[PDB]
Amino acid sequence: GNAAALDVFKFLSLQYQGKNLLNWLTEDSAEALQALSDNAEQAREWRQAFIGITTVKGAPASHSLAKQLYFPLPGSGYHLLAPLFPTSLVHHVHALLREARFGDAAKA
RNA sequence: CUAAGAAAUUCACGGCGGGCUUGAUGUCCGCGUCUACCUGAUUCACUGCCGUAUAGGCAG
Repeated sequence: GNAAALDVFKFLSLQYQGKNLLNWLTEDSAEALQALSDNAEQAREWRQAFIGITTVKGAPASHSLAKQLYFPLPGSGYHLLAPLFPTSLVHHVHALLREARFGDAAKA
């Protein structure tokens, strides 16, 4: 999304009492859902807003510049298979490779 | 029906100033290389004659 609104991301990914705010706002926790709003309706609308950030926004669409690859079905058929870039996998492999190539134990 | 489908990197350029690498040196003792074979298979498509002949025959 926007590169200037990422402050709410680090505010939402906080670990105040031991774990993330996401699981706190998914469940009906008494500790959460009241520290942010004095009114119940404000708490509800803020909760739906902060939880819908992990859901798909809009209709499912893959652009023309995106890749779509036919895969032949076993019996007389095809599926379209538009793949998305696994940024989580490349981040995890980047962390592993950075540890292997520039880590303290590795360079030792 | 292919991480599908598409694409101009490119213009210009002084690398050179100079220099002692030299001194010395024991390679070395010893040694059983044997045994047994058909080169030759049409392996000399050769020399001469009749005929203008490359066409085609003939002589030892």
